[PDB]
Amino acid sequence: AEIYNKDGNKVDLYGKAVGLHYFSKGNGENSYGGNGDMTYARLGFKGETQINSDLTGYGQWEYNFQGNNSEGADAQTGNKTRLAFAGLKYADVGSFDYGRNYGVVYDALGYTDMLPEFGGDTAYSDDFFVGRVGGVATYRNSNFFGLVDGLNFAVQYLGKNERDTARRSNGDGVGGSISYEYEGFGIVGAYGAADRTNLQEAQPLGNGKKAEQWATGLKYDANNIYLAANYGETRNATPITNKFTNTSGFANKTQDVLLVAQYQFDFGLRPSIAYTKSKAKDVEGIGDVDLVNYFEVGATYYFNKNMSTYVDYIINQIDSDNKLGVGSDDTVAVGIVYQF
Amino acid sequence: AEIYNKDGNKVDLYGKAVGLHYFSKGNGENSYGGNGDMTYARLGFKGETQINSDLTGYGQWEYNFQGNNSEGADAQTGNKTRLAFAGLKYADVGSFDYGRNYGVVYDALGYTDMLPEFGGDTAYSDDFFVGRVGGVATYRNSNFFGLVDGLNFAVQYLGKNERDTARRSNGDGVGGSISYEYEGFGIVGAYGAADRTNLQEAQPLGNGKKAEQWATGLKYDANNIYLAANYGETRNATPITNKFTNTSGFANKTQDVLLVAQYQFDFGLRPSIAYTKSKAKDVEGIGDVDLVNYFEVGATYYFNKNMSTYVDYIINQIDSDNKLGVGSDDTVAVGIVYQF
Amino acid sequence: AEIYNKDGNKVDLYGKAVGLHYFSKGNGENSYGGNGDMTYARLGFKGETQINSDLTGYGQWEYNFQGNNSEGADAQTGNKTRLAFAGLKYADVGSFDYGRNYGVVYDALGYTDMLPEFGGDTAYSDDFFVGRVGGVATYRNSNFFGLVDGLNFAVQYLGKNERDTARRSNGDGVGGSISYEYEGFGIVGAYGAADRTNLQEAQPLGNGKKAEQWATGLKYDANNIYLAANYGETRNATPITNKFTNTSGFANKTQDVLLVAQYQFDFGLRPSIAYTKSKAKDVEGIGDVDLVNYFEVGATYYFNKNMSTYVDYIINQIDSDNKLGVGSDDTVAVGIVYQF
Repeated sequence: AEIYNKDGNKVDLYGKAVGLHYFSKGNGENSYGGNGDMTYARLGFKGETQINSDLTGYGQWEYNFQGNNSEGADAQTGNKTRLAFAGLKYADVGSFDYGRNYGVVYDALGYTDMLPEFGGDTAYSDDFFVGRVGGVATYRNSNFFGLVDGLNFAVQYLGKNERDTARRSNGDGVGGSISYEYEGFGIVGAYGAADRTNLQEAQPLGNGKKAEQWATGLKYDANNIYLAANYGETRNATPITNKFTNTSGFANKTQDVLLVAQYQFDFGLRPSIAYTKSKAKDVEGIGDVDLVNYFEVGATYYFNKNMSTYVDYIINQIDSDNKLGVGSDDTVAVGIVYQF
Repeated sequence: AEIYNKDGNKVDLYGKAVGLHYFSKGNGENSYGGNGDMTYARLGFKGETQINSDLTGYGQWEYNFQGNNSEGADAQTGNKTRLAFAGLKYADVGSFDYGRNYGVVYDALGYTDMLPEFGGDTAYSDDFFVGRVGGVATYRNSNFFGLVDGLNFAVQYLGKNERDTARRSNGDGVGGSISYEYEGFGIVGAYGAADRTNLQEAQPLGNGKKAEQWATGLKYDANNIYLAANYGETRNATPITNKFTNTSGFANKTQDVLLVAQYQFDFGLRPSIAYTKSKAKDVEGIGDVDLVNYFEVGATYYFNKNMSTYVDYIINQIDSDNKLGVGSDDTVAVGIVYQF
Repeated sequence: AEIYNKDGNKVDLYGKAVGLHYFSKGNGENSYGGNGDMTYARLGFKGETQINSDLTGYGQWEYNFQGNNSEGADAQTGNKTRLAFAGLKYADVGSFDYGRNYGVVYDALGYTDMLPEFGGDTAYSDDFFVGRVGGVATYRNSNFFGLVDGLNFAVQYLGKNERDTARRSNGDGVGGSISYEYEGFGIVGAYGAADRTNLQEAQPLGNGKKAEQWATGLKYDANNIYLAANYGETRNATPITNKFTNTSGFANKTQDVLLVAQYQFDFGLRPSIAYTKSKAKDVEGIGDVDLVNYFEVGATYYFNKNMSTYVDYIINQIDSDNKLGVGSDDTVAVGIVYQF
């Protein structure tokens, strides 16, 4: 909600309280999304100041407060800053920002990250260019310097992040995306490569000294209809764990597919149908193994722009004999959202 | 403070900075409330949107930031989300919400949870239905579908919460309350029973496979006067610890009494007089033991709706030979509150 | 930004998103400020209510959210509440507040704590009276009860804080400051002494049962010019660590000097030139050792009151043979700030 706007500076303080519950059989240990209370809230701010007619400065911060912990020792479990960056946009020259933000490959994966509760399985956090990462400098251009309507691109520099964990670490890298949007249609191409850290290389699964990720996307977004598809691959970038051996590392290779079809009725109901499959190739020891594989059926009902509720149902196609231990059970999520 | 209100959506961003200090002799280890700096702040939001004339959606989140930690490793000690839920209210049919919220038995204990700094001793957190808990779905009805002014009720479904700790855990359960309010008077009855988790049962103190809590309350609230009384009992629900043995578990049984009398002068001064006593019965090993037992004398002075200060004084009646190790010393709390 | 103001109560919700990066050679282990992403954000509130013409109540809370952690286990690293206090100001009688706030000696050190990114090296946190500490009651008087324009003073009572760490602990103490400001000029004197805790005394470095800190400051602040200088000393108060032995404690004695000269051009550019040197004396084992020693050259460019960027460059004068292991490499900080 825009709580402030004076002297060319406008601040939008936003947030949401999400009452959420997952239903899966057993201890949800073998299910797709788990089981139980998953309630949470978000708080963030987006600021934008007009320094003059061509120049705009802006900043954004977003935080995640879990609502399913006790007030005891586990109280902070899952809390984290999702985004934190500042930047400038100049006339038709482009924008530049730095901080914790979305990797450029997400410029593609965003196409199908539209499910009510699940979806966007390949857009992992602190995983190079596919989701939110820290220390990325991003330049973005719209309408090719204003010369070509609908043609945009971006280049992104990722700085080394040597964390205590191989999963949350990364070396230096560069990535970019090019997308084009013409009347309801949009097509995107995104790619990034980076160095892997010592610790990443010391891992049992995955082999290489460079991580890569690329994805392409296609969409039709107009007339209440939303159809989107993504296809991408990765080398030594996707994190995996052998639940049996309790081993961990990255998938030498993956081929990922995501499709989504939804429709927005005028009365508020937005049904969703999706399909996702991510398969790893050459996993040291297992060979080829599916990591994600399911159908989704779900629906969101918007009471208005501040209130909604939904049910997301995952029909897991993973099979009980999956070599890595990936769960095969279904999961149903029900949620009630208030937001501003 | 209502910082936003447009298009049927109003957001109230609220909070407070509480400069607080406890005075108890010794290292406050044997006193009622401890000793030293207890400064803290709160931040939360309450949103409410009119979806149409009969339907209202709403949400709320509240957080606790301790102000008495260092900027070092202990910086997060005591921080936590207190409430996080979303819901809908429909005409005279009732309201329904889900998330981290207050158990239904608190519909009763709330009567006497009015002391300046202390009080409300039996309304523990993550303790079934008496205080704030996670994963509770609550239905509330006001004025019996609009047919009976002053007659309200509520039913609440608590979902299993298997935490790493027996104290912060719970199995499934149901609870409800019925209350009636007629011209300054109010009477309430509340009750809930739930399953105890494996871990709760593996504890040294307390024996059973079901937890129960009920409380009744009576109050006279009008003419600057506030008198209230609560009486309730519990089975295997109240957490206790033998400081000697360093043993822990739940009280097989407890009988709790709370009384409160206060008066609000027109100039801002609100004196308080209270009495609290919670005694455990059949504690495995000790027999009957008091857990809480004191008189309170205190006062709050309101400068206005945003500023106040108070002194709360606990005259501990617990005795030095208390079998569980419960402290017997007095405690005086002084505080200065700014809030919005 | 003042988001609320009605009925004599005004709330200012403020914050900033700082995209920040440090450049130092090596693993920045031997450099002055480290190396890598240092992005962060701040959120806080300052409230003030007019209780009547002479009386004002107020409160403030400020938090620090690190933007350079992963969304993993390290997500909370560096997060903390910086300030949390409430108070009252009465006519010309003075103000009084309690909570986590700045020690009185900072009334002096504040003079030179003006560098774009670094500086203020001696104003440590949870270090008695020099920076932010918890549990301090502060009385401040302006214009000597309104009888002497420009003459102010303050006295501060620090309550014992026995933390798990010798570095973040303190015993009781008192401190005060007196300052005078006449037309661009300002002079200050500040001093405080406190008890050291058992744990502080059990430390390998430093010897005494009382901690002291005093600093004097002088400044010329007017005509776009800002020149300031501080000189102060301390006994058993400054924390130090022998990187070789991995020993820790406090410096028996230190003599600290800080100078700063800056100029604010009308177009937005504010160049900075500074010099800092803190040397410890009688360190048990080493003798005399520099703790801080460098020149700073830097500049901030203000696009407007909400947006700025800067480069701060530290020309470290510490030498590679420094007995404590203090780093000798240079550090360059670049940052982009959005704030409201």
